[PDB]
Amino acid sequence: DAVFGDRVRRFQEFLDTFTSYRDSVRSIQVYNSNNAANYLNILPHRIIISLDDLREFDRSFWSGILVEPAYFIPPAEKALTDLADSMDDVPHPNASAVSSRHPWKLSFKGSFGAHALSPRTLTAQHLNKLVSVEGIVTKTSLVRPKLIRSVHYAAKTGRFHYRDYTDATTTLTTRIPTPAIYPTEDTEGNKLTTEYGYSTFIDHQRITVQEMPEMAPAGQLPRSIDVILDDDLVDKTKPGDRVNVVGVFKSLGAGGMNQSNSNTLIGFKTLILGNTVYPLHARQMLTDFDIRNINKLSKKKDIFDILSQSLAPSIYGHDHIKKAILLMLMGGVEKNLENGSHLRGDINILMVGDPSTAKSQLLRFVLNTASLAIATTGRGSSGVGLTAAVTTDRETGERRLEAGAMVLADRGVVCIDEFDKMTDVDRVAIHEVMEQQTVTIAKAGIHTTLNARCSVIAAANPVFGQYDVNRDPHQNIALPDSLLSRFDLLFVVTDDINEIRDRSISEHVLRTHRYLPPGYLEGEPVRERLNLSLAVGEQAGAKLAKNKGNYNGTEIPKLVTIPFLRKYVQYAKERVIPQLTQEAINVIVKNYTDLRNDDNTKKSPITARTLETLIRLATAHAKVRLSKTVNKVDAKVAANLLRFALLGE
Amino acid sequence: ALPSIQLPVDYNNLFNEITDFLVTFKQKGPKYMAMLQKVANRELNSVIIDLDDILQYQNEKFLQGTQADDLVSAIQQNANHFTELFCRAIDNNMPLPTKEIDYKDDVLDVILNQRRLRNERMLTELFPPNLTRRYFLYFKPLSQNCARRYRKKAISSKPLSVRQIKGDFLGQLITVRGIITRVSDVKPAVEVIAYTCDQCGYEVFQEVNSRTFTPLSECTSEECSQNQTKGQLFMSTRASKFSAFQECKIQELSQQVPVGHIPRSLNIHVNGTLVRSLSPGDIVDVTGIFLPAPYTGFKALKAGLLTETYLEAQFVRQHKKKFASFSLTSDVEERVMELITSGDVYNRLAKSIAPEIY
DNA sequence: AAAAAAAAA
Ligand SMILES: Nc1ncnc2c1ncn2[C@@H]1O[C@H](COP(=O)(O)OP(=O)(O)OP(=O)(O)O)[C@@H](O)[C@H]1O
Ligand SMILES: [Mg+2]
Ligand SMILES: [Zn+2]
Repeated sequence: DAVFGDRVRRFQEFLDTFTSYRDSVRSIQVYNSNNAANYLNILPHRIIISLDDLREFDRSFWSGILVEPAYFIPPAEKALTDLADSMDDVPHPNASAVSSRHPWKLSFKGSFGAHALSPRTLTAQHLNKLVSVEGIVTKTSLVRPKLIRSVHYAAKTGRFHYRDYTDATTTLTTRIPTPAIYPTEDTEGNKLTTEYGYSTFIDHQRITVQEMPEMAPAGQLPRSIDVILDDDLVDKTKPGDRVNVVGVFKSLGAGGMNQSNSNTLIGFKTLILGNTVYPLHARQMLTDFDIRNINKLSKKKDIFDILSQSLAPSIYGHDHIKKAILLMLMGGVEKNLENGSHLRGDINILMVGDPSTAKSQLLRFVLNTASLAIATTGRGSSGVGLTAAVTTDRETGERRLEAGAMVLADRGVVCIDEFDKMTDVDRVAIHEVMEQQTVTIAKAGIHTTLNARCSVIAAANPVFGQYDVNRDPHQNIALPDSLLSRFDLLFVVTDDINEIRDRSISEHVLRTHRYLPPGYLEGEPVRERLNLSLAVGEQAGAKLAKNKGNYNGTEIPKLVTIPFLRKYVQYAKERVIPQLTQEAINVIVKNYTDLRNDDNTKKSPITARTLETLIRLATAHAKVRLSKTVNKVDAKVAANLLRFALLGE
Repeated sequence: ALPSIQLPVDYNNLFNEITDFLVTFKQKGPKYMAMLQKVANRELNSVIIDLDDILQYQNEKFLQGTQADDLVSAIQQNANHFTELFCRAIDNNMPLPTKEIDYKDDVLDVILNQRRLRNERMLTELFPPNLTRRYFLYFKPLSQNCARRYRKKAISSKPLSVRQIKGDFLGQLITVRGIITRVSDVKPAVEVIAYTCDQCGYEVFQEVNSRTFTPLSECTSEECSQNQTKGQLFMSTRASKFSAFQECKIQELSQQVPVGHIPRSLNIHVNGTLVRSLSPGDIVDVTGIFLPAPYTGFKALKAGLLTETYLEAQFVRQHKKKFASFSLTSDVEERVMELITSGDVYNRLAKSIAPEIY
């Protein structure tokens, strides 16, 4: 009754106290007005409030929101709509666009405390309470419009009628259900024609999110919960993306309480109405002093060695492997031509060696440090389901494609273990994809070409238990020559027995295992922790706190921390697109001719593809030093790396 | 019951302006009079209305302080109602046939003439206009240079992708772009359904626009309205009016799909003389009306507010390229003359195929 | 529609 008015005026006072949201509303209004009629982006009517300030202002209203949002959110959005209706000034409005009546629905950020849960932790006593759930997106539905309010007109009356429809999932508060029957007759019998272009329709999508497999109980499978979100943010993220969804967790449906039940063992239905979504990514922006640090470090003469040594400090040796990984993570630019079709842009690396030589560990490091990557094993995958799958939707009842392993990894990197142990048949999928970076599916009446420009790194062991140096390279590798010719670089690793290197690697590994997590004693095992204190998160240049990166002193040369390297590669992959010159061309052609006509034994045959690989590596090295042109030193270093990878020092 | 709201749109002045434009427009005299005359002589079969003509006419007539509102904006915000208004206006001012007609072939008109010579002889039913209509109304989107001619942002066009269309665009006139993959066959669809009444005077008619149809059981014939039945009404295929129906779907281009996503689809309906104007496997940009379709056809008693949507075709540009079956033309004749003057040709053609490979 | 077990070539 009057409690609605009291809550509305309390929220109005709160909005009057804090002047940031009014400035945001004025800015969004003026930006929309400017976009209207000046020679495509439109800002949606949504604003985010930090409930920490609300707690600092009124504890009762804060607790009312966090405990029973149903009786508190609608008054807040009504007050926001009234404030917007008072602030705005449009003396000359339109006709169809003025009837939107968007309530300016809200978003939240700040500390939640005991309401920041996990999909497994959700239980009965957390119902009807605003919560934030963390997880990974597993599948999504289709964006289908739904009706809200229909506009009707009759020729005789000249009065436009309107009828409003609300469903269980449309509003927080349960109201009397309304069927979708179109009113076609007036009270006096006048014929009513439905008026499209004046009615209200909003998008609808359903997504499902599951708990992360890493934080799961022993011997238990991950569990999932489903999320409904509409209007704005309707097509954000995708399957295979870490998300934090803030919304209201409520039950819906009779759940067999009526006569429709067949057994007494019936459970209700639970579902969360999402209010906002945030990307976790375990942040992705760069500051001004970050740019200063990047530039001043790139002006150094030895950036490439520092960055190569900065990858996986606990892996002894494999220097050129680290250099190749660095060049691969930020490979060359893609070239397209109106007549030359497509030219491949990235680099692929394949490794083969005897057991226990740190290939899987380096691959896991690449997976951890990459911006986007997917983990895959040869034996536990099937090529048909690795690219696209056909499944039926439960809601619509139709069948739609599901993205495969590497389609999710578009513009990323795919890492495969036990490559040689994979079934031969599935290999054709790779033969399809690595050829033209496009997978075509044609099955059950679906005809579509899916783009997949990912780079693939693989590690396989030779046919014998250990590599035979005295044998032909072809007979040591089980894979056929057709796919081996595509991979740019072939690396062979062996653990030659040598007492000096054995002692060095032994003391290094023993150094690694004597490590203690900071602030934790050695007498007890590693214990799990909770999430961050904030459900949603967010002097210059004089600190160099995490810039230099030399966290501990053990060698004269420098070392940089991983997050700054990720920032560097993010900056480089976007801000720089270099071009090549004739000076590097001379070196490239000269070294190609010298390598091709040396006429000595070599691990792998060469062809015109190797020169294209040299060009791509030269472009990648022109990117690594943040220059817009290719220097001949890049050609020299690429030639040296290729000669090592094909001959050996 | 139903609360009422006020809108700045009143259809009487719009209809008067429509009639004035259709009668007075000068681009041969009036174009819109000549085309209607050709329709009257059973020569034309479809009507195309250029919104650029209306825009330029209103812009040039605004120089005198008489015009008060804009009509192309109302067309953009709503189309089907204006289609009904246009067909009413056209039927109101339909000209006289200035040419002879092979009048014996029109079986529908012969049947209606027989029905009239029955009913009006005894001193008659007002047949709905859509039964008697022979033409079809089609629209044409504006051109960007015409919009640039003036300050106003009357743009439209802008061939949105399939996924870029959202829920608030329902009812407007939009343009889509993509590749056609599936095209169904041609199947006749009903527009006006007529029932014979077993010699009981007038033959009752019925009109349905929904995709689901229900028949009659009893008729309003006076002797049939008597306290006992006189013959069971039957549907007559000859008297009723039909229309060609075809449906297709369009796929998003590989360029416009954001990374990590699967391309979506969009159904499209085409009726009238535009049937069979598109083939699978081509790039087109269709202009039409974006309309909702009820989900009740699936009959699941679910999706209380969720509904399906489809596009209604109005005008298509085939785009792409044409093989033309080497149809002879003067330009290619001088081209082959140039080739003949070029002398030995096969080595040049071999050189010209793939210069990328050496 | 797609994964997984069994007998015969
Ligand atoms: N240079 C090295 N520095 C540190 N650890 C190393 C090094 N070489 C091997 N190891 C150790 O070898 C162990 C074997 O790990 P892992 O199985 O991932 O290696 P791998 O060579 O990829 O083996 P496989 O071919 O069996 O998959 C790891 O625990 C790793 O720490
Ligand atoms: Mg291993
Ligand atoms: Zn009868």
